[PDB]
Amino acid sequence: SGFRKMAFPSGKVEGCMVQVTCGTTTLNGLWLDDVVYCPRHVICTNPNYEDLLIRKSNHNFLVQAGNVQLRVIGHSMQNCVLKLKVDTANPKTPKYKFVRIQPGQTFSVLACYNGSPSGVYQCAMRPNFTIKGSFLNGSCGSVGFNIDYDCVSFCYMHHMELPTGVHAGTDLEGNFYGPFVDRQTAQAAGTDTTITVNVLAWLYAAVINGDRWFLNRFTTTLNDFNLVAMKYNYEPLTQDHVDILGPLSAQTGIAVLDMCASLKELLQNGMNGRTILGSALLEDEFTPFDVVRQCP
Amino acid sequence: SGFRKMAFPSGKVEGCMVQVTCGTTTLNGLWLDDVVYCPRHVICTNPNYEDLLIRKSNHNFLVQAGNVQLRVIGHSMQNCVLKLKVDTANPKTPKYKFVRIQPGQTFSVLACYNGSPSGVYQCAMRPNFTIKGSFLNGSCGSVGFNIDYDCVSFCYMHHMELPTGVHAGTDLEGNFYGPFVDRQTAQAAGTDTTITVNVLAWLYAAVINGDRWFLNRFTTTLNDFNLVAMKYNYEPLTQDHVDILGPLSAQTGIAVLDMCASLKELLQNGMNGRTILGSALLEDEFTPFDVVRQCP
Ligand SMILES: CNC(=O)c1cc(Br)cc([N+](=O)[O-])c1N[C@@H]1CCCC[C@@H]1NC(=O)c1cncc2ccccc12
Ligand SMILES: CNC(=O)c1cc(Br)cc([N+](=O)[O-])c1N[C@@H]1CCCC[C@@H]1NC(=O)c1cncc2ccccc12
Repeated sequence: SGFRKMAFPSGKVEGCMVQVTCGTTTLNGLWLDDVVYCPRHVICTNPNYEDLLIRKSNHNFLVQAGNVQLRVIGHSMQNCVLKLKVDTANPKTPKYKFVRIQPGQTFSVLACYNGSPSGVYQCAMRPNFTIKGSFLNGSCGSVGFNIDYDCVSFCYMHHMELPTGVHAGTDLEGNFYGPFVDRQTAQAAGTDTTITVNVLAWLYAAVINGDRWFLNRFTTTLNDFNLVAMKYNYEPLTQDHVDILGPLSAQTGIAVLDMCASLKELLQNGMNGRTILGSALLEDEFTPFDVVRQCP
Repeated sequence: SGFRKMAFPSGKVEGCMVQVTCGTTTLNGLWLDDVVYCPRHVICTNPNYEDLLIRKSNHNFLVQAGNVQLRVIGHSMQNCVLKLKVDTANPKTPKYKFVRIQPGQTFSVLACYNGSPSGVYQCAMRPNFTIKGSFLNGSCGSVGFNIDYDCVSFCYMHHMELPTGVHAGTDLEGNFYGPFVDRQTAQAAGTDTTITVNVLAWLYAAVINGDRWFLNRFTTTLNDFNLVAMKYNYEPLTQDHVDILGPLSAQTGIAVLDMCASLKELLQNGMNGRTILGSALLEDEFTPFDVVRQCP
């Protein structure tokens, strides 16, 4: 029993974190085989990054893996990431993939400073392609990931904090999530929405954990629920969402559109002083997969 | 910016997790130097554990570290933990300590099944000496820990789930936290209370992160605040608590008894539909140390 914001064990990623310094700028890099990946803004001092990199050489990059200095033998840019070829393959390289995630999906973040891991937490990619992380100066180059069997799927590299305190970054191919750029502009997070399928998944987790007070005998139609969703700035629920919630609905015996009638009531009436899984708000940062992981 | 339930990077503990089997019972053990620590209930089939262990031999214990079988060359009991001496020292043993924690303190939990780590999360030791974990059948022997510089301070080994779904266990010397025993009885979690110094720490974290709506111009006395605390089932605030909150009060310029007047108002009036650090409840599972870790 119980339901926590649960990250993947971070060891396989800890063994890949290094420190990258260029000039007076230090941040984190990801060392996989003989390449170190890091944000290209490490080379900054409205820049043209192609010009900035042409003016650099391998010896301008200091890469440290714990106590060991790695010798850079090549450098190149891939979108907003720099690839530093080093003369040593990381012996701790896990089986890995570079995957790009969808808004509404979750991942673990290994926050790192000066190449040294500091902490691990779970995050969701918001509909507006920001993440509500916890990051300080020096955290750039920290990565987000999921782990399946022995395989690390890297999905996020940290680049910046926006004015509202939320975070923006790239996939590991250097392509930003969302309409953001690695320069100082007035860019800001756009309007957001609540991830409906995740709220439903979390209500199923609550039922599995014995919270039942919000249940009722009613069912709704998909169309009528989506009318309520749009009033409350919730994403539309699709038939694919209903299908994805199938296992949790079978586990609890509560049909998806039955649970949707509960969510409609919670949206229109609130909780009347009660809580669900220790929260007085509707939580939307757990996917159906996340619930089954802790509540099979 | 941002504030998350943030665990310590779990790699140093992942390398210590093994599978212990006795008879048909499997759970997790902690392998440090040439000893594997695990819950003594692995030897059960109102037991007398001294009798149960006298009837066992080394060959009754199967210990597997990933794919490698470790040969047990000695067995002994230490309170509610079994110590299995093995013929190989763990080459991945970190610098470590066995520390016992206080109610109100926090730690990271590496949930494990069949000797294999599944997830990492942060937990607090409740005033009633339970933890609100996330644990399933097979999770016994999972451990809780904090990490400081290179040193893992192990503080918790998981033994059982109580009827309300919360969790109970021992320190790594085998001594239970709280009035619990490793037998089936009608034991249940006792009354709990809210950890006041942690709520205050989290209000300081909120201010550091730009949430200021609950602040006011008033201050209270310690005695008058503690009258309100006892009405709302909050722990008394001590002068030592006030001293511990010193750094956060200096960082924000908000005196501790100034913030106490805010907490009094929140307790008496609620939040009027507003939120603090993404919560509509007063959070008490972050220590002052946890706040400074993410909000220096
Ligand atoms: C704060 N400001 C921005 O983060 C920022 C804002 C914009 Br608009 C554009 C960029 N840009 O172009 O990269 C930014 N990156 C900064 C400047 C270039 C180098 C990296 C810098 N950021 C960090 O060090 C950082 C990361 N995370 C959380 C933080 C919390 C507090 C302070 C700093 C950070
Ligand atoms: C559920 N019941 C108890 O956990 C229990 C309750 C009491 Br009262 C006393 C003991 N006792 O004496 O050890 C208990 N341990 C169980 C019996 C002895 C072996 C270990 C057993 N527990 C787990 O496998 C377990 C751990 N965590 C979360 C779980 C969630 C669901 C199912 C099982 C667990």
